[PDB]
Amino acid sequence: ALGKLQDVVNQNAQALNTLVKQLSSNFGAISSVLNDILSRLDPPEAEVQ
Amino acid sequence: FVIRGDEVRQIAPGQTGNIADYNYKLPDDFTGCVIAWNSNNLDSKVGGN
Repeated sequence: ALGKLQDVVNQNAQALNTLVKQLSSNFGAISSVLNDILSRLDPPEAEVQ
Repeated sequence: FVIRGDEVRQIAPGQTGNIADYNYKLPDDFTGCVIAWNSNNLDSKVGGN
């Protein structure tokens, strides 16, 4: 019965979880870790990744 | 200044090496030209300059 208010909660939680899990994507970069990008690369190429 | 040929490539933004780190560092936001010509008839001597 409470599906209307629970689906709201589920949609919000999925939205937040997807937002946070987007922090593990390369998006075409060498890594999703800024520290790794800034330690394994020079400043110029780091400014591209 | 005067630099050996192999280090001329180090006179550019985002370069690394002995020259670009200890002698002459160009900023990452460099706006200007870099001109270099092989002056082997003025800065090279038989006994060693």
